[PDB]
Amino acid sequence: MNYNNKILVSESGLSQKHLIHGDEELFQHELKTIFARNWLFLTHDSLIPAPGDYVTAKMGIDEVIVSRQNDGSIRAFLNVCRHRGKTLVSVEAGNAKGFVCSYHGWGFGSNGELQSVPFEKDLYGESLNKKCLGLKEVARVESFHGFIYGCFDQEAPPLMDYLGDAAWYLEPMFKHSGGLELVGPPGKVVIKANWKAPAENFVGDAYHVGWTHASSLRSGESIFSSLAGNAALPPEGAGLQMTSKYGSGMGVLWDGYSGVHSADLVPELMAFGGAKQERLNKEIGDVRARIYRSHLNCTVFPNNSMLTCSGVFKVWNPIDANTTEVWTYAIVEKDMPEDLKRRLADSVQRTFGPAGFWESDDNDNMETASQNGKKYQSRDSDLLSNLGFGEDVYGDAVYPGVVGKSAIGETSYRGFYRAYQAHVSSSNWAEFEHASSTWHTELTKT
Amino acid sequence: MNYNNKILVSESGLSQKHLIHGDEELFQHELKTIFARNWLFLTHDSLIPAPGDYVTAKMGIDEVIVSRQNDGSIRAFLNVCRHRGKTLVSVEAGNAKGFVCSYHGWGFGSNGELQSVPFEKDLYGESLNKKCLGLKEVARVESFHGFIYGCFDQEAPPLMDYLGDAAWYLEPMFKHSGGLELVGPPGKVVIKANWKAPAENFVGDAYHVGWTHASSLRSGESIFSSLAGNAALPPEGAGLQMTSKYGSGMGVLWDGYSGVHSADLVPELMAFGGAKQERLNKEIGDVRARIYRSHLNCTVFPNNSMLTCSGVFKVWNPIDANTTEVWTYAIVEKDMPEDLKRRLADSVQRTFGPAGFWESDDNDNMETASQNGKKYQSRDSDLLSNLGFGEDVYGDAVYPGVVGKSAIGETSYRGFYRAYQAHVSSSNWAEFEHASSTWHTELTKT
Amino acid sequence: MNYNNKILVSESGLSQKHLIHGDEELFQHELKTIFARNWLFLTHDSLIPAPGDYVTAKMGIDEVIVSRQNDGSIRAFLNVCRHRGKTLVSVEAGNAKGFVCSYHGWGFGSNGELQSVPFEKDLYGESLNKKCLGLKEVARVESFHGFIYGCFDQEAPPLMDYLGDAAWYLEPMFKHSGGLELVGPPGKVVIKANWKAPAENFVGDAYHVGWTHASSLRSGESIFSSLAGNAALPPEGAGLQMTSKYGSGMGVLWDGYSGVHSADLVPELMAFGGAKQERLNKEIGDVRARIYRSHLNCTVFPNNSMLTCSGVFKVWNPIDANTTEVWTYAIVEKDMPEDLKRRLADSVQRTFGPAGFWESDDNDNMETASQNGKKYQSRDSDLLSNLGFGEDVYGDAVYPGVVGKSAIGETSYRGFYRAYQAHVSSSNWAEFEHASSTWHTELTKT
Amino acid sequence: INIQEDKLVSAHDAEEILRFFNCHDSALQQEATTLLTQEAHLLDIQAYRAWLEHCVGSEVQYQVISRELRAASERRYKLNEAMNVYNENFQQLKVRVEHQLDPQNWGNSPKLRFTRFITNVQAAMDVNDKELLHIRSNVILHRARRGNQVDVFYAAREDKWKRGEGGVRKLVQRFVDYPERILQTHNLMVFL
Amino acid sequence: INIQEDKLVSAHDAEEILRFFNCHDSALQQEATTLLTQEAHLLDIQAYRAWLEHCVGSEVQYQVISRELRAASERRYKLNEAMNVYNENFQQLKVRVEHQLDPQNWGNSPKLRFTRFITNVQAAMDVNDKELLHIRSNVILHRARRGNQVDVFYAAREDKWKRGEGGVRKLVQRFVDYPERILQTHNLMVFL
Amino acid sequence: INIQEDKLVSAHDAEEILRFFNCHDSALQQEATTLLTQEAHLLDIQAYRAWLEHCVGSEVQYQVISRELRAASERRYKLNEAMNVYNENFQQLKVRVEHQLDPQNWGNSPKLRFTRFITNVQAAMDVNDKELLHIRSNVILHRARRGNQVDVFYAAREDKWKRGEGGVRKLVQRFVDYPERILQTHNLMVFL
Ligand SMILES: c1ccc2c(c1)CCC2
Ligand SMILES: c1ccc2c(c1)CCC2
Ligand SMILES: c1ccc2c(c1)CCC2
Ligand code: FES
Ligand code: FES
Ligand code: FES
Ligand SMILES: [Fe+3]
Ligand SMILES: [Fe+3]
Ligand SMILES: [Fe+3]
Repeated sequence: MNYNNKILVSESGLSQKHLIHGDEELFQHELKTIFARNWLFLTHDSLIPAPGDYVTAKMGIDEVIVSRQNDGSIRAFLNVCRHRGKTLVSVEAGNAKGFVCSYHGWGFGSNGELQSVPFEKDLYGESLNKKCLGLKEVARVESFHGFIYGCFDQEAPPLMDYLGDAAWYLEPMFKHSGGLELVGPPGKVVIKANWKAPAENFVGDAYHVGWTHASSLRSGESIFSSLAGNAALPPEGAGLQMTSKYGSGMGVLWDGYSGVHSADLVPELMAFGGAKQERLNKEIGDVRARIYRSHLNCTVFPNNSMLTCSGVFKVWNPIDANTTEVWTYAIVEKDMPEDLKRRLADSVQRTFGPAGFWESDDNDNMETASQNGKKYQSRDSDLLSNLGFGEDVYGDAVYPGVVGKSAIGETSYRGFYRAYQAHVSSSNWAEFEHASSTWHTELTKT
Repeated sequence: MNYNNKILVSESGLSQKHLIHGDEELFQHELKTIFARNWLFLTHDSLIPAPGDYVTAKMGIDEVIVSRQNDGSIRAFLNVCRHRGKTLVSVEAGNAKGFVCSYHGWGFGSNGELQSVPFEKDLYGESLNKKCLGLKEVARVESFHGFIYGCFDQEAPPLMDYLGDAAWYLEPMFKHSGGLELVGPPGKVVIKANWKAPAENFVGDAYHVGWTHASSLRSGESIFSSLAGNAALPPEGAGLQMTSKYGSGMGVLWDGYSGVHSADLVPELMAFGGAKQERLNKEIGDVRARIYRSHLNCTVFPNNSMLTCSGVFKVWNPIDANTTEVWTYAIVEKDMPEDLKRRLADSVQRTFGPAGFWESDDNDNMETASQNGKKYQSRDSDLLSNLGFGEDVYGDAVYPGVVGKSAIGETSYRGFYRAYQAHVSSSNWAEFEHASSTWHTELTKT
Repeated sequence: MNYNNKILVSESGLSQKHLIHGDEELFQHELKTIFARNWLFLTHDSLIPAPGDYVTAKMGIDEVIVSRQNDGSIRAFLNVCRHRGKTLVSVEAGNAKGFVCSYHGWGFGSNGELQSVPFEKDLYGESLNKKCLGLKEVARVESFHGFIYGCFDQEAPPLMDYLGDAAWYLEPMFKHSGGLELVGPPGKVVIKANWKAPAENFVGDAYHVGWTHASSLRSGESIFSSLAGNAALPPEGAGLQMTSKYGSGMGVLWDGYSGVHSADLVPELMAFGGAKQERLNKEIGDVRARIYRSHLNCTVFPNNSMLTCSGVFKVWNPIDANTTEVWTYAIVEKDMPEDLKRRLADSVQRTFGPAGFWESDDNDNMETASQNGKKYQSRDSDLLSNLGFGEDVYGDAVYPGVVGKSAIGETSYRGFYRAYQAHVSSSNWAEFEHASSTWHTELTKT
Repeated sequence: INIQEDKLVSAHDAEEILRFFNCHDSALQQEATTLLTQEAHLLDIQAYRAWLEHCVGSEVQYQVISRELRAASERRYKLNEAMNVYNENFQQLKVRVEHQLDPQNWGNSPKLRFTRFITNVQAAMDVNDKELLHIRSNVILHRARRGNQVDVFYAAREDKWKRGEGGVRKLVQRFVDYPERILQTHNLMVFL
Repeated sequence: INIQEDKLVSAHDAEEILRFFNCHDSALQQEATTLLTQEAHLLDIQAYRAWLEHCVGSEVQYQVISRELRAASERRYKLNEAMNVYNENFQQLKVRVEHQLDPQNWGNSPKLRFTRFITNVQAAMDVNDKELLHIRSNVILHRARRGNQVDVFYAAREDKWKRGEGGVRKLVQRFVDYPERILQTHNLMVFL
Repeated sequence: INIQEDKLVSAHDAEEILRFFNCHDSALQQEATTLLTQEAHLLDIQAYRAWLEHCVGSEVQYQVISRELRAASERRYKLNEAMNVYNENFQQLKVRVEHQLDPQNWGNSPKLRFTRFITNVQAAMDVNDKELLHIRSNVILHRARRGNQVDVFYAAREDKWKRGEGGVRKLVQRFVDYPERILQTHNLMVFL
């Protein structure tokens, strides 16, 4: 397939070829043009707070070691020995000054440097140039309020610029709340879906909630419960949708601070968020203080998603076109009482974890939609994302980005797939930028 | 591989490259040139007799919904939602006026039309053109005496023409018997064989029966039992073989009405078939009345096979080059007593179903022959189908098609593979026809 | 990938692209340029000593029948019927005058000839040319002191020439000891590693032993035990490494006759080898008699490895780029007392068999090093084999081949991969020879 | 159980539970365990004739069904709900046993390897027929052949056992509703 | 057990062994086997309401954890060692049961098929609370759905059971440390 | 069993059946079940030293074989029919236990997870040696490691147990004929 010419996503992001969820050659191409090019979630400060603390993480299909340095910074390295290529670290988290390979015993520092080689003097003499044998380092590692992302491409925009207009929406919860902590360890489950299926669902799919999650809404008693079985449409002005230049987007459901949490947490949460909102009015204004305590369903392009307020934090780790390893963490506000943090973390897993009853409602949807992308008669068929097209705006006086001023629509799908297509057809960041110079105009046509 | 030039089947169908049972690129090519082009078995009237009744079926690797319409006709549609591509129907059979998608709740009629979209007015307004969003319909659906076949290619010959000379042999049992019913549900088992291995076996392989099925013949006591362990060759004039332009073919074993059925059913069956034959003599003549009560091992090209009289009905559903999902139904004559239909259906499964002791004799044969097609030293090796070559006729005064007037030979393999090669090397039906204008001459050479 | 141009192994064998352990297209290419071209281990005289005795063996991904002929020779044939391609023999060993196919009953002789076809006269008449329908025969089958190898390529050098300089090192144990027997049946286990990972490890990896096998050395009490956890480097002159033109190579650990065998066998073995060495001094000289009772870790290119004295004999049978079927036999000296042969065979399996505690130490090393070869950021990375480079010699007065006069280094990796690259980039033996005319000069540079 | 409240429970399953929740006889569960363990041992070593002689009643119905997947809310479509993978009388079991033992059953060379794991044994005497013993048990059946073929079967078995010749308890009915609709085990050619 | 000598054994595991190696009551192991077999039967037929009513105590903690992979020699990193796949009180179990029974739970049509295999049952009364019964058992849980989806779960269960209403023994704690870190079963939406 | 009639049955298997079909002692099957459940518990928590001390006799032969695939009708080829995956005396088991416990056994970090399921327990005292207890049982052994590696082993175990120091019954012979010829579990580095 010629990725320079093939129209996988139609103009304005209105449709996508179904093959994108099933084609293995395209998956291999995404490794280069999506995963090796863009910012990918690694970890949080809260998981590696002290010097020597490390975790392992996936970046695309690659595995990296992410380590807190003595100077307080974080560096990340391929989890692959520079000698004969054995996997260096076999655990998920720990604290160490270095990593020793179990094959021939080469010792690498937390800073990636090759520090020791067994019997170096007797064997290599002075001929081994250890300075050139450090672990292969992730070029770019940056933080968004404690959330650590990595990028293999030195040419990428800074993480903040990459978040584009989405950053404005995230800041009240990520920054002005006093900060978030990520509660680990994550749940980990393999699903038979393409990574894009859950990514698109979290980025912009409010339409599915009442029907897909009818049973979870009805039996859980959460605040979004009126939606169960499409019994009731949210009122006008119930929310909005947004998207951005580099593909990140989200839905906003006004005031939904208790999120998917069952009735047992609703009063406590609605009290807590409301109280903090009252303080924030004076600091960041009424609109942004309201956004803080509003439910955001967001994907940070390409494969990191979240539900703020619900506190669900996801990584959709790609394995092949119909296989994804789902990592699920809980996010909590640092200044919440510890007992509430604990119950919130359990509730995140209860609803969206490995045995999350909400997340289970989504399985067949994402798995079959992905697997149908391999079927002969569907490969060239068009997945539709036209809901709300022709009613999006850009440059609004209050809400930035390409915005649909309605709670339910496909605005964020269009921006996600516009960026996806721009990357797949480009060889580098400069080409992506050239392909994106009229990004908002394309999205707001008609 | 260049399918326009590559000789996968030699002249006159005398040999085939072993790779055809193992090559995944060829399997993908068959999806286009075999399965998307030809007639494939869907269901029987008896399984969806009433308005609203539906089943799911495979057509190649695609899944379709096959539904009885209010006007009494049958239409078939891809089992894929027109919105974001989720699988619409998750069951195998039922009765409904429509199908609702579990993702965003789009509702489709039994006629494939998009009938309802949740909150359409509030969300889409008047912009959603539901008329253009009907399920992707199978272009051609036709019946052969209650047996329903589908074809994705609008250019295909009518089903009756496609059956060609094979139809004449099928008619006494399918039509003149008063009609057949298909007894469901089918058994379903995955085997590690190429779909062509069982297809070729049922189309023309009488040679294997005495040796492959030695144990089943010896312990079951069926009427073909004299063959066990090649202890006895069938006499001259014990039967014949035939093949046809579009690849369908069969063997005919004269008088074998009780088929593979164990001794417990032999007297009852031989009485029933003989009695009906005596009535049919007067209606269709002695030869065709005899054919009615003769055992036909048939493949309807490409992947539907049957043993008449035994009542075995098979679909070899392709999964990949070494994986096939075997569907097994029972066929019975409508005017048989109900208790006999029930015992016949059980006996079909007993012999050829998921725990069919006859069918088990075939497993290693079909699996290893298929898997060897992947092995390096065998890919370019020649599978032989020359038995009886130079003794076939065409245009016989009594028996139509290309016919070998002997019970055991490879006539039907040659016609099957001649049609297969003509399709694989052609881009459309017109090209197949051009490649087939001397089909019988090629088969009767020497 | 263009195998004529692609530098998979750098000059002098100093590095290899990590993709070689993971790339499936290259694996397919190796089937042609490595496995169909080179000598592969089949069996030993001791396993098929009598006329009619046979075993099955893999050659690459192909399966062959290896049979003792009436005239005392051995012939090998593809385990594939010449009719419709079914696997002929389903067992691993036995005694028979022929093999009958379970599909249509064709009977082949132990000499591969098509001897019988059921009902040939009635069915084929005189038209079946059985003389042209013999099993596909392995072109070349030769013996090295009872060890039987096969080669599909008639153009290959004789087995003795192919062993090149490695033969000189093997002869004291294989020939001058009075001869070896292979004790079957082998253990058989699938590992998720590329075949080259264990092949390279056995050909030249002494460096890994102290660290990888620290636990096995510490708990077993073998004579190499001082190495545990890199507590002690072997002294100077503890051994050497060698490699050869056609890729075979080995390490030599002086005097290590009890090998990996736990303390319970050490005194008996050290006594036995020492006694035979004293007799051999007079026949083959002190150096070669010493080599007899020295531990050789050897790979016979491409995928046959062994530890002499330890008595471990391995075949790394390729399945795909990350899958290998490991066959493990025991080798014993014919003139050892039978009770000692039995205990030695058990000890080989105890240490290196399916539950071999030594072999288990290697699993993660070989599996992860192989699997990392598929990961995007590692495919183009360089596996290092530069240890000892610039200190190898050729044409030494005492020790032949390209030799590193030290126990631990990567000399044998370099020769293994030099030959590998020469084959992968060549279309036939003549091209390999042209690519190898300065083989030792390339290896001894700098 | 009230199947109006417990929406997912079939009438048949509710009936069967009732049988065991009532009178519990520890000694009967003991006998049942012995009976099934010995049966599984005979089957595992492929002593099929011994199995028929010692474990199988002359009036046996040996039945394994495969049920078509239907909508949970389906109430109109009423055609055959299941097919019989097995539905054997004693003579039909004997045919299958002869097929297994025939020296021209090519698939049985090299010899197959069976390992059965029987668990969750429950036993209760029938209400009407004080000579009819109901036994429920679950089986994992492992079949290995030809180097690398491995098939694992999982099922619940509803049995009736009754004393036959010699006073030996023998199987007079086995019913299995096989839980996987599409078999991924090449076939179901095993005695569950 | 001495965990200074038996280096691989956790303090918790050593504590639990001690509980059963001591007083052995064959009758208690009998009762425990019956209790778990009946529980598994109710679950297998999806009688989730009956399971709650008959098997689950009002004070239940139903917990399944997934433990992060750490170095065997790790002694400094002290952040949360595990997450809760399940950590449910009675009301939370009831929510999950209602979710299962809801006619708009689309994933439950066509009906799922469950088969559970309970083995290795051990039982001992608590030292302090003579009314608290410790039961240990292992489960293989087979879930089949939608033609060709098959998921098999494996786990050890540390239970506490106590007599509740009517004198019926009910589950008051279940603890499972799930042995696979990354689930290959699509989800863990089964009651272990 | 008559192996002339039951063609598929080996002489060895027929001998072993005879042992259990005769005298049946329910109490002995009880003791055997306890013995194997406790052994499996010690193994599952990786208390390998405790296993050796409490479960393994000084005179033990611990043997697991892999039998070469031969023709069912083979009668001439008479070379070694099997190899020993295990054939260990007490000292050799101790070596393997030390290898497991060594802090430089890199493959044991992060810690492995074992779950064993023991079923089909049969027990009978030996005829000649009234102190020798024959126990037969089947095992499913689940080993999980490193996030997504999962290996499941299946086997029948022919044991002899005898009272040792303190009057504690200990394993003096285990024999397993492993049913899969080519292992698909990376290795057989587990104590079956
Ligand atoms: C609102 C509430 C929940 C969810 C979304 C939106 C998208 C995914 C899950
Ligand atoms: C006669 C009888 C049985 C069968 C055939 C012919 C072909 C397949 C099975
Ligand atoms: C010395 C001793 C053991 C081994 C080697 C060298 C290479 C592999 C195993
Ligand atoms: S592979 Fe890591 S030290 Fe050799
Ligand atoms: S995918 Fe079917 S309604 Fe959206
Ligand atoms: S395939 Fe071997 S005789 Fe036909
Ligand atoms: Fe959802
Ligand atoms: Fe057949
Ligand atoms: Fe090693």
